[PDB]
Amino acid sequence: SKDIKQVIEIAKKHNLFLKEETIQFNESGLDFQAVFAQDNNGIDWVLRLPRREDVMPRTKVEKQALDLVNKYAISFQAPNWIIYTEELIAYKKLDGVPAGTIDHNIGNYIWEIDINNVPELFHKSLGRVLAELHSIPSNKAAALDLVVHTPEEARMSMKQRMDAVRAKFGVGENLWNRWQAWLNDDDMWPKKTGLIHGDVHAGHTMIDKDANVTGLIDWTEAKVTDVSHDFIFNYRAFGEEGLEALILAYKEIGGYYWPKMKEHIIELNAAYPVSIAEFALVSGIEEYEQMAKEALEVQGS
Ligand SMILES: [Ca+2]
Ligand SMILES: [Ca+2]
Ligand SMILES: [Ca+2]
Repeated sequence: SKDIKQVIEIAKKHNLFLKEETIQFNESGLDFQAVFAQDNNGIDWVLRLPRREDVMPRTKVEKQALDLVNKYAISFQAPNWIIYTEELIAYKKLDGVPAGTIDHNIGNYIWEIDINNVPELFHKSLGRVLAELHSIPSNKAAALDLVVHTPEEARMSMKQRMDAVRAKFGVGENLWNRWQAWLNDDDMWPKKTGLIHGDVHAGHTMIDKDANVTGLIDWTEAKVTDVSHDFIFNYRAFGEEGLEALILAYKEIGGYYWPKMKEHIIELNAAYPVSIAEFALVSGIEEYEQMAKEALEVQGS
């Protein structure tokens, strides 16, 4: 209605000319509302209409990350914010579809990944993608505002996050002991860091009809750190088998490998309660405070 033209008008002041009749809306989170549309050449676009000021400084890092990945990576797509203003952020839609279920819709047509029948190409192509991504020059990231860890900084970071969560909620004795055993085991910790995506899940992985990964979306957590974060999805969704398949493909295409790689990722998975507790602190939401204490194995009732 009055919204549609408003979009058409905002587009014109940024040199983007749309077909009024193709527009679809999507999630309007705390920060922006999303719009789908075609331009007059038939190309599909994603438009973000901000609904809060500070949209520039909030997105600066993600825009730097997206520009870096676009410059260096050629075996997968990432959003390329070729309109980047206070009024409008817009990019050409990536190829393919997000893996997994397509929620928030009528009908129940597209379902979650079937772990009994994962195509081998899925793990192989994700290993290709992560190996290329993690090889992007960290020196170039360091010239930007991204967080850049050495391997010792990544280890210290985990140590510090664990201490901060313990100070707020406490942590069960056996779990704390397991976390500290991991932190103190030199053989577990990688001796290299690389640029990660930082938010790898099924819904952030774009796939083609053969389940080849063609792109990744949602890059707000990108940083140079322990690459192990980007293997967690495979372990949680596909078990040890899917984790091992991804490690093998990554290792074979030339990604950094170390002998305790798989065991380290599983210990990092066992530190998931740190992240639940961090969200409970940041959000203040009672449900996640409850979830954080059970996951931290604090004796409850
Ligand atoms: Ca490209
Ligand atoms: Ca810097
Ligand atoms: Ca109870």
